[PDB]
Amino acid sequence: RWIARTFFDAPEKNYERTMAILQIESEKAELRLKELEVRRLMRAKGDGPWFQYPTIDKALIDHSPKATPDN
Amino acid sequence: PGIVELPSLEDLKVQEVKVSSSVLKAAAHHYGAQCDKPNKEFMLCRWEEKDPRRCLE
Repeated sequence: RWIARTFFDAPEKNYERTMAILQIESEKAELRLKELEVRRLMRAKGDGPWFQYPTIDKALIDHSPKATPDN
Repeated sequence: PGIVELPSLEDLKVQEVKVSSSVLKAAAHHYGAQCDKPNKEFMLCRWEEKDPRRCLE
């Protein structure tokens, strides 16, 4: 009884530690699988803000009266 | 694709200015003075809408 009193831990302490720790890592695993599914559909269709390789910037396209009428 | 539409030669015949290049270059400034008030309607038409077969009138 003295050994359990001065050194060891209650099963309540360890049990709730296990339960909280499973909650944490279940969040981690669900976010990881959701991450890779979001990544594969976002590479497939391209609608998302990740895989957008830079196209032409149209600010340099400056329409104006040219020399030749038929451009 | 959609084929093109072109006006026929029922409309594309105005009596041309059949003088050559020398006198037409020599008579330039007075051509800009008396006439060339209504040509800018033509030139504005041509520069706004980039389509001949439209501003031929």
